[PDB]
Amino acid sequence: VDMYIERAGDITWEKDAEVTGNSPRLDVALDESGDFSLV
Amino acid sequence: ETTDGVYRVMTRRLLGSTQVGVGVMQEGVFHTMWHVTKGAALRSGEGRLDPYWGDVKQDLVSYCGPWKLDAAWDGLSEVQLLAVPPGERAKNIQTLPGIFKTKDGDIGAVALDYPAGTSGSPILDKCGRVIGLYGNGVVIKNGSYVSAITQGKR
Ligand SMILES: N#Cc1ccc(C[C@@H]2NC(=O)Cc3cccc(c3)CNC(=O)[C@@H](CC3CCCCC3)NC(=O)[C@H](NC(=N)N)CCCCNC(=O)[C@H](Cc3cccc(C#N)c3)NC2=O)cc1
Repeated sequence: VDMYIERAGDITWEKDAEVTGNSPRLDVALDESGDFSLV
Repeated sequence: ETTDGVYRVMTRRLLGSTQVGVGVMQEGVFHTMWHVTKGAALRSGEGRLDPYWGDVKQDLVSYCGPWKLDAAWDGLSEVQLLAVPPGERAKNIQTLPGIFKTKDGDIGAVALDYPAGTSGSPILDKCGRVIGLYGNGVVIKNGSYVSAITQGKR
């Protein structure tokens, strides 16, 4: 399998960007496999 | 072959490529999420990037050197997801993070929904520093998604 990378952009903050999405506070757990779950 | 920036992580078979993830080149180290590459070596132009460190529980992996990203969300300010979705140009999405509350402390979390291959897109603070990577999270009752702001240790 050929796994490769290609540039997609510069890492910069964008002024006057779109403000979207809520801000949920969630009780979660994390197992040894790296999987989050809701508590 | 290691110039700073955000990169797509692609796989190629006998025909056509698929974007499986995204990652960050900084200080000569490539940073992405473990479930994107499974720690496999990465081709970069004519060169080869080898896995240096990883942790399946954090869902992180670095190439060429140790994890270099150490900026932290301040728990207070809005952030920007620099989303790099498959087949679409990189776009900045500004948002106020929620929180994952865990027995081992709180983790900022962003309620933004993108395809699987967006995994590894960097989350930025106002100075442009990468405070974590997008793409390991939970699905809530209405079907939407919340990603941890996953940051490693330097
Ligand atoms: N049980 C519960 C639970 C909790 C956490 C997770 C992990 C999560 N996986 C999924 O989200 C798998 C999934 C479940 C249900 C439906 C889908 C996928 C199909 N949805 C999509 O293909 C896509 C739709 C959007 C809609 C808006 C326009 C763009 C496309 N969305 C997604 O795949 C995810 N969103 C939702 N399910 N709402 C976001 C994915 C972002 C990138 N991250 C991932 O793909 C990771 C990969 C992963 C899998 C297993 C383990 C780890 C680590 N350890 C990482 N997926 C998730 O974080 C699933 C179920």
